[PDB]
Amino acid sequence: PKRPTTLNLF
Amino acid sequence: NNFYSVEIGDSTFTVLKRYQNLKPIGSGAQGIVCAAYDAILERNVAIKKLSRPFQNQTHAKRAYRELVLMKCVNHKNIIGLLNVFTPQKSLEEFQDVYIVMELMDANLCQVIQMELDHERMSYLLYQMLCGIKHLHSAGIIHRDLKPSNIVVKSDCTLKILDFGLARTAGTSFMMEPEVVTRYYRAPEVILGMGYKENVDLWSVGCIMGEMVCHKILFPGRDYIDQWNKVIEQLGTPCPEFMKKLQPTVRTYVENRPKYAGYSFEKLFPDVLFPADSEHNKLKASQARDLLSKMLVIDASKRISVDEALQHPYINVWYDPSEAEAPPPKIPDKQLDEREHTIEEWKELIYKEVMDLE
Ligand SMILES: CCOc1nc(NC(=O)Cc2cc(OC)c(Br)cc2OC)cc(N)c1C#N
Repeated sequence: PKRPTTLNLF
Repeated sequence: NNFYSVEIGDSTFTVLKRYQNLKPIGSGAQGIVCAAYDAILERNVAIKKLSRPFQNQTHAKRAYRELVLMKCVNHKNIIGLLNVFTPQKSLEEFQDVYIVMELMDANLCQVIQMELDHERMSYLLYQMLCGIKHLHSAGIIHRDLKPSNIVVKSDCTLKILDFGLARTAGTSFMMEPEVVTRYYRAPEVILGMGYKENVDLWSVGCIMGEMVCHKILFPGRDYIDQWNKVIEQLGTPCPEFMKKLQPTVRTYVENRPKYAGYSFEKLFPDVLFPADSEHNKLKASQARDLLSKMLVIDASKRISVDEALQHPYINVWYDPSEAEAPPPKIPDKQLDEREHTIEEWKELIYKEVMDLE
């Protein structure tokens, strides 16, 4: 599955 | 001498030249904080000045605790130190202390206000969750988790924060705990009961519901209505519970009008949840069942950290190296049931900086 590594902080 | 005066808002900053270009990012519950550049290291770091620390037996105990705790806690989710210094030379000269620490991209109060997805939200919950588990793994409760105190990186990391209160359950209540944010104050706090490692989870509860609802769970217009608001949502507490609350409070809390309480199946519809459709363990009903076990009035029936991490929604990110992580060991000087003078917190606090650099 593996965790994500993003997060559009705008 | 080698520091410089940075005209910031009110009290002016006298930080090393290492730190340049200071802008304000916030003002915690101690001093203030800026997001400056630390050339010497190459990366933006947060400098926190506790202008005049030892004003009284309060801003001096929350400090010595903040100090030690800062240097003792190391974890992927629990923010780390970096540097601590005092612009003053002599033993007497001392009257201020600056703290340099890491610096993310934003604070949770930025995610709260955005439409996450599942794998993600569950990761932060896990993320934030673990850090908590860790901190507890030393008998240390934070008692203040709230967006204003949670930070997520663009790479989707995340860190706890402000160890200004986070103490250990050694003493009980106080009819002056008004310092810990209302909307995130737990029943055992509100009702002046007596906290344990759990309390922190409730915070985490009023969090998720915020990462889901977008509104704050239980508003409150005074510490006394807070209750009249939490219970209006989760129903009036089970009689046994009553027997727990102190004598007085019991009477009042008992007089309150009776409330049915709503099932979390309505408190958080299937709609307020990230597209429920992927990787089993996840699923909306799990994000909820999670809450279902955190948002709990009776403190003794609230899903503790472990079981949380050990929960269908969270669990999928487990990994002993960052959960069952080594316990952040404490020396043998910390005092939670002991106080001194200000000229003593000085010696102590001053002798608690110096060496550091
Ligand atoms: C508000 C609490 O203070 C603190 N806040 C942080 N916060 C961050 O690094 C995230 C962050 C980054 C920003 O872009 C540069 C801005 Br703009 C604000 C902001 O969030 C506030 C880190 C800390 N170590 C302390 C402390 N102490």
